[PDB]
Amino acid sequence: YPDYDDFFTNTVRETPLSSAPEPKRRFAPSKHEQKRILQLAYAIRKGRI
Amino acid sequence: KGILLCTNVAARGLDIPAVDWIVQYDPPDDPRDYIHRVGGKSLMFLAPSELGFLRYLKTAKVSLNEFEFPANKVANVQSQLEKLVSKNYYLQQSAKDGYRSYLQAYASYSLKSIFDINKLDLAKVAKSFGFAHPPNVNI
Amino acid sequence: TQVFKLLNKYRPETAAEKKQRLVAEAEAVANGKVSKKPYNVKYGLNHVVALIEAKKAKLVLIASDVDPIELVVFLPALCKKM
Amino acid sequence: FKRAETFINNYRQRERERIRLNRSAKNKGDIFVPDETKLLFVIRIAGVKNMPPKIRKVLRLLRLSRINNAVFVRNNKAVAQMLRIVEPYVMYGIPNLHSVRELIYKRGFGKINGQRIALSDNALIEEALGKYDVISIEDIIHEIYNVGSHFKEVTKFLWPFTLTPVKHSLMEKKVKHFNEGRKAGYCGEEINELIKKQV
Amino acid sequence: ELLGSDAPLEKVCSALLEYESKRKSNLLEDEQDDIEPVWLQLATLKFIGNNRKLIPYKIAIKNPVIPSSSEACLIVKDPQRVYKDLVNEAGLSKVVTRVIGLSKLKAKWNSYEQKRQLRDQFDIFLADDRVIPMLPRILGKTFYQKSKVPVPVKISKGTAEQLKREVVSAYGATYFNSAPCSSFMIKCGHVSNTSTELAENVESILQFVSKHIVPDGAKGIASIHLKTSQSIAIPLWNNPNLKELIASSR
Amino acid sequence: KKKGVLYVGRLPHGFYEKQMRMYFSQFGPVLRLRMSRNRKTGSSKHYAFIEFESLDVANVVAETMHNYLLYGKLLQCKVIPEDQVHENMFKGADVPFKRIPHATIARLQHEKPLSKEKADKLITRHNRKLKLKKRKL
RNA sequence: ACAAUCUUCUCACAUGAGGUGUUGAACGAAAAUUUAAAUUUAGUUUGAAAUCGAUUGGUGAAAAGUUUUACCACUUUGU
Repeated sequence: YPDYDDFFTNTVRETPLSSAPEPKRRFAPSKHEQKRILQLAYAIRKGRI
Repeated sequence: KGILLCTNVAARGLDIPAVDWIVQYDPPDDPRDYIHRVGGKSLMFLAPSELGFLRYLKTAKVSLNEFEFPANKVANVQSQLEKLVSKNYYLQQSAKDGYRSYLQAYASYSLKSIFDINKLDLAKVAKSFGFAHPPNVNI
Repeated sequence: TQVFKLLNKYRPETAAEKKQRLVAEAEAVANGKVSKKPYNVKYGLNHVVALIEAKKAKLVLIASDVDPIELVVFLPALCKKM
Repeated sequence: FKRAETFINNYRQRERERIRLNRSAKNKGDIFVPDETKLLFVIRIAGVKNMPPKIRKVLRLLRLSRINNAVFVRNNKAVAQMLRIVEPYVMYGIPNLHSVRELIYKRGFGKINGQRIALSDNALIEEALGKYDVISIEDIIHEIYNVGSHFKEVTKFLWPFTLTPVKHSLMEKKVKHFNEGRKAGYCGEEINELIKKQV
Repeated sequence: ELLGSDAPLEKVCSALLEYESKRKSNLLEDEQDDIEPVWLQLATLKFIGNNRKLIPYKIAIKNPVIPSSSEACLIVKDPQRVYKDLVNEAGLSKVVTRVIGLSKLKAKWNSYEQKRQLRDQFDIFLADDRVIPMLPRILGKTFYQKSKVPVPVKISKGTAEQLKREVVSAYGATYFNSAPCSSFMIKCGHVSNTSTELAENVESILQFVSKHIVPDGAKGIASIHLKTSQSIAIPLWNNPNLKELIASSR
Repeated sequence: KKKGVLYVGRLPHGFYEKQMRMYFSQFGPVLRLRMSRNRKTGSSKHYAFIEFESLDVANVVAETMHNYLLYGKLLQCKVIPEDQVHENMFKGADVPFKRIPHATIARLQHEKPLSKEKADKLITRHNRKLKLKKRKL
C-alpha cells in the first residue's frame, strides 16, 4: 500500500489536448434551434399550434 | 503620416521612405542582412531571454542605446483583447495562425544560441496574441 | 453552498422554458422579420471531459458517489493535469 | 445556532435603514399626503431584528407593536410623516365602506377593561362608549369611516387587527418566507383586495 | 478689480511662469506633452462648504486645462445603445472613447481592481447629470480620492448638437470639488499657457468663486496665492479691510 | 488556564465588534474584543483580535473559521501565541469608538463668539507673513 | 434569509438653486489656513490586500451618580 505516485500529473500541461480548429458552429446562432424555429413557424401558420 | 506592417522579406527589396520610426517587433530572421540594412529612429523589441543579441551587436561593432518604458503607462487592455479574440471567429483564426507561424519562424532562426525556442516561454507568447492558454500548435 | 449559489444562476433553461422561447421567435417569423451567446453550466461526462482537455473549464464539480466509480476516478487527476 | 452571515446581513440592513432615515429627514421634510380621503388603513407587513430605536417607537405609537397588526389612522400631516419614517415596514392604503364593515364585523376586538374582548354584542359597546353616543357596531363603523368627533376615542377602544397571511394553497404552505407577496409603500386602493383576501 | 478695487494680476502671473521656466532642473520611451499644472490657492474667512460636496464646479473658462486629446468615458442612464449611436452620429468617437450604461457600470465593475483598471483607462469621466448622485457609490475611494471625479455633463434631451456643445464645454471648463475647508486649491492652467491666458483664467475663476462659492462675496476672501506643484505660493492680493471684516464677523 | 488570543483578518464590512461577540460567544466566552480602526475617520481596518478564556477554545475557533468564504472574503483566523501577544493590543477593547468630527469642530472654532483681544491675537503677524515670502522672492 | 430602499433627477423663471453619498494600508511633494493637532490638498502602488500602535471634543435616549449604543455629530443616539 504505497502512497500515491503522481509521476505524470505533477506537472501542468500548458496547451489543450486537441489541435483541431474550432468549427463555426460555436460563433454563430445555433442551427438546431433555427431548424426548429422554422418547423414551429410552419406549425403556427397551418393552425396546428 | 501613417503606419504600415510588413515582414522583413516584404520590406527587403523595397526602398524605405522617410520614416519617423522603424520597429523590429519580431527578431530578424537574417541578422547578417539586418546589420547592414539598418544603415528617423531605430527601435527593436527584445525579450529578456534574448540578450545574447546584445553581445552579437557589440562583436559586430553596432552602436546602441537603452530604451526603457514605465510599466504603469502600458495599456492594460489584456482583458478586452482576450475578449475580442475568443469572441470573433475570424480574429481567433488569425490569432492562432499568427501564433503558429511566429513559433515556426522562431524554431527556424539561424541564431539558435541566441533565439532558442526552448528558452522561450509559450504561455507568455500566447498572452501577447490574446490567449489565456497557449493554443495547441505542433511546434 | 457558495458553489451552488453561483451554479443556480447558470442553470440550463427548462424544457418548457426553451420551447416557450422558441415558439416566441417562431411567431415573429410567422408574422415577418442577432441574439447573444447563452451562458449556463456545462454538464455531461463526455462533454465535461472534452472541456477539461480543451482547457476551457474554469471549475469542475465531481459527484462523490458515481455508481461505477471508475467513470469519475480519473477526473481528479485529469483536472489536476490540465 | 446563528452563522456569521446572518450577523453581517443584519448590520447591512441596519446601515440601510440609517441612510434611509437620514435622507428622509434631512432636506426632505415633505410628504405627498394623499387627498380626497381622511381614513387610511396601515398594516405592518415586515420586521427586522434589532430595529433602530426611532423606528421601534414610531411602530409603538402607531400601535403596530406586533407583525400583521392593522390600525385605522386619520389621514393628516402628523400620521403621514410618521408613516414616511416607517414606510418599509408598513403597507397602507385607502379602505372603503365594504372593507371597514367586514373588518369590524368579523375581526373587530374592543378594549374592555384592558383585555382583548370580541365585539359579539352591542351592550358592551354601549356600556363603554355611551358618553360619546356609541351604542352599536354600526355606530362604530359610521364613526370610523367618517372620522367623526369621537374618532380618536373609537380607535382607542378598538384593538389592532391581526391580518396574518392565509396559506390555503398547497403551494402557499410549502414555499418559504410566504407573506402573500405583501409589498411596502402606499398601495392606494389595492389594500381593499388585500383585506378581501383576509376578511 | 472686484478683489479689492484693484487688479494686481498679469505681472505676478507673467513672472511666475518665468521663475517656473528658470528652475528647469536613461532616456525613456513613453513620452507626453504633460506639463506642471498651475494651481490657485485661495484663503477665505470662513468654511465654504457645510459638508463635502461630490459634484465638481463647472468653472467655465476659454483656456482649457484638460488637453483636447484626453480620452473620455461617458456614463449615461440605461439604455446605452441609444447613447452609443448618438456619440457615433456626433462624431465624438475619437474624443468620447466609451459609453457605459449605469447598470452595466454597477455590475461589470465591482472589484476595486476593476475600478482602478477602468480609472486608468480613461482621462476624464463625463457622467449624465441625472445619474451623478449614484456615482459616489459604484466608484468609491478609488475614483473620488485618486483625482478622478466624474463631471456633470447634461445631455438630458439626447441630441447630437447638445452632445457636442456639452462635451466642448466640458473640456473648456475647469473643475473644483468643494469640501469643508478654509483654503482650497483650483487648477488654472499649465506652464505652457501664456501669461495673458492664465490671467484671464484667474480672473474668470475668481468671478465664479465669488459668485457661486463664497456666499458673502469678495469680502469673504482673505488672501490669494498662485502656485505650482513645487513652487512657492506667491501672493496676489490681500484683503485691505480684513481687520474690520473679521471684527464684524467674529 | 492560558487565555488564548485569536486574530481574524479579511473581515467583511459588517462583521463588526458586536457581530463577532455574539458569534464567537457561541464557541466560548469572550473576554476582550477589539477591531483596529483608523484614527482620523474611525472606519474599520478589516481585522480584529479576540481573547478567549482558554487557548484550547481559540484553537478550535481557528481550525473552524480559517478560510471561511464570507461575503466573498476568505476569513483569516490564526492563533497568536502568548510570547508575541503584547501588553496593550486590547487598549480600548469592548469600549465603543468615538467618531470625532474634526471637520465640524474646526468649523466651530473658525466661527465662534470671540472678543477684541483674541481678535488681536488673531490678526497678529500678517505683514511679516508676506515678508517671509518677500525674502524668498 | 450571504435577500432587503444609495436616489435612471427635482423646484423656480434658455436661466438659477438643490442631489450628501467614498474600503483599508503604504509612498510622497509643498502650500493655504485655523485653534503643538486640526481642516483642505499634488501625484503614485494595491486580490475588498490586513498580525498593537485608540483618537478622544461635544450631543442625549432609554434602564437603573451608574451601564448600553459600535457612523449620535452641531438639524448631534427613542414621534
